[PDB]
Amino acid sequence: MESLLQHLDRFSELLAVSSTTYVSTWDPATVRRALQWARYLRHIHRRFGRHGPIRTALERRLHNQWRQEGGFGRGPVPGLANFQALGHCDVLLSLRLLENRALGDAARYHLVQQLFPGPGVRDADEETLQESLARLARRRSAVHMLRFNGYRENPNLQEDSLMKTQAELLLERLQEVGKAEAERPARFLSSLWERLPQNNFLKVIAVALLQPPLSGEGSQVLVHWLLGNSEVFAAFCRALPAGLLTLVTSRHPALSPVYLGLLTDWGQRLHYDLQKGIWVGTESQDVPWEELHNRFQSLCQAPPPLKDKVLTALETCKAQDGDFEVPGLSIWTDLLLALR
Amino acid sequence: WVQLGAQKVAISEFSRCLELLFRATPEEKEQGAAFNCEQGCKSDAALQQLRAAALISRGLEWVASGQDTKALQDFLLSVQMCPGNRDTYFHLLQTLKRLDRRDEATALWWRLEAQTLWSLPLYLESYLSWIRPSDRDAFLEE
Ligand SMILES: [Zn+2]
Repeated sequence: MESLLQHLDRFSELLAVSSTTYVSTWDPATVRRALQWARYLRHIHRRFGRHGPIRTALERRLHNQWRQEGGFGRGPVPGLANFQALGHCDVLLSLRLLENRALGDAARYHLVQQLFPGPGVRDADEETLQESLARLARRRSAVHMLRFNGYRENPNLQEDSLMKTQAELLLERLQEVGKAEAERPARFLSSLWERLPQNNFLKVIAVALLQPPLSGEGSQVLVHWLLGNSEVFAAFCRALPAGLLTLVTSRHPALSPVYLGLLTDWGQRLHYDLQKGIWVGTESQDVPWEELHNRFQSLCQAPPPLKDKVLTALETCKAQDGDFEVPGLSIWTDLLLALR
Repeated sequence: WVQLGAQKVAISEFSRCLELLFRATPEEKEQGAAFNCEQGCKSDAALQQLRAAALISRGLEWVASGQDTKALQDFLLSVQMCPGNRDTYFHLLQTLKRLDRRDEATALWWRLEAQTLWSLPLYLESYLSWIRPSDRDAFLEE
């Protein structure tokens, strides 16, 4: 147990500096030492990697490593991301050394000779490194070919295939932080939100909110994070399509009332003009009639637990603004009419 | 309904009239289906004066109920429609003088003095003469 700490941290440091362009002093000696250590780790993951205090101890060490670094400023180094990546740490290191242009020639040669001896060692008991790298190239080409010859961007994002992989990555990253319990998920989500492209992130969130559990703590954390942060939810309900938010809300009743408040507020900031028979907003970024009609139509074409809720939230806002029965006076009258 | 004192159904009925005047054309003499009305119910002067009439008739009901912004919108539209009626302007300038007098008031004086009946039907003439207030030019000289 303690024997493995100085091994693992040392390997993580060597790996992290591997990707860095200081590689001048490296030699066949360094690379051999690297790969023998990596063999030891790959063996460990195999031997006693499941169901013990050792697995959880290593996870603790890894996640503490990944949070003391965090991934801000001095280096956004991946590192081996999780306990499963121990089983292929040696491949990562190798890939990084092939990317380091600053690698010396004799080092590179010894390296490539140790990855690719040839078919002289076609018979091997352990799935060796050359097979692993060939099998990696295969998968990569397979992924490219499906994307450009078969794949189609599904409209029902939940059922698409890129988004559903991102989602499950995010969900794994929430579960790991929950078990870690060092810093709260809200912090992780906030940091994510600043770094990377927001509209993409939001699409992803929508779909992650719907994936069934893989042990619903994942979704349960995100609902709380979102209800805490209004601005994102302002851009959330603004960016996605209708049916997705409809399925979201039927799934999570905690999201229903606020979302209706958001829609109700966009209704109340329209004005009718008599010359063109259309509700319009004054400002340009105020949702147009068509989008607001869309969302309400999606919400009303839903399971009954939500249909009565949205319908009642609309009638109460109609009666609130004078109980007219004729168009040109109340956005809420025009909605209730454009439903029958 | 106004004269019987029912704000709600009044604004309702005015609105329904306003809808029919803009989301339909009366001069569709494309298909001669009958003894259509040749003259009284075709005149564009009748259409524009009636538009303005119903906008005013509505705007005053927002005022009576205390919804002066909606009233303002209706009077503005009426001004856009018939700028040579001056019944419009009395009501518009009365509202701006109540809320935000100076610049817009003088701006519409200038519009009037830029501006300065032909063959209407009789029911419309009598409706306009009826709703209009006696103290118009006095206020229009203020
Ligand atoms: Zn006629």
